[PDB]
Amino acid sequence: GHMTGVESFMTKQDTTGKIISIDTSSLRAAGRTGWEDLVRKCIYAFFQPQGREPSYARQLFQEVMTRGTASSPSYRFILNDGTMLSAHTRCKLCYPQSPDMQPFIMGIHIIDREHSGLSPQDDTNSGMSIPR
Amino acid sequence: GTWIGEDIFPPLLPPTEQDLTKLLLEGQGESG
Repeated sequence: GHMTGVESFMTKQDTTGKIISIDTSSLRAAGRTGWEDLVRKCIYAFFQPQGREPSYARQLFQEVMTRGTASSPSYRFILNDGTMLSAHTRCKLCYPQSPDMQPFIMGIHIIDREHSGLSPQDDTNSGMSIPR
Repeated sequence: GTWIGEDIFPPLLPPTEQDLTKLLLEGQGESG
């Protein structure tokens, strides 16, 4: 919790409830590869149907559309590396005032790692041809 | 009036997998 972190991303949906784009600039600051894998996995679960009930995304949609703001619970998922991590999502309705465009839904996804899993492995590159 | 009110579709259908990889790459133009 708190305002301490960085591993996260946001989504942009048009007036059609469709995804127009995604903002993962934050993940880029994490310096940890696989962001795409974590982003897809988290999004897959968020939009995943809860058994006989509708997906979480739907619940937050009607809530953010009727209230203007919604947030889903913390879900857990396994990455390609078998890593088990949980994350949450929140929908926020936004309507353009200056520009003559339509309102869009901003979906923020926060990553939450149960156990500590960020060892000093900042050493993926080094060479390339013939450095100094 | 309000769009999202019913413009976001009550069904809410997620993507497939080609839309996420495309929006995740970003670039607008595609060098090449």
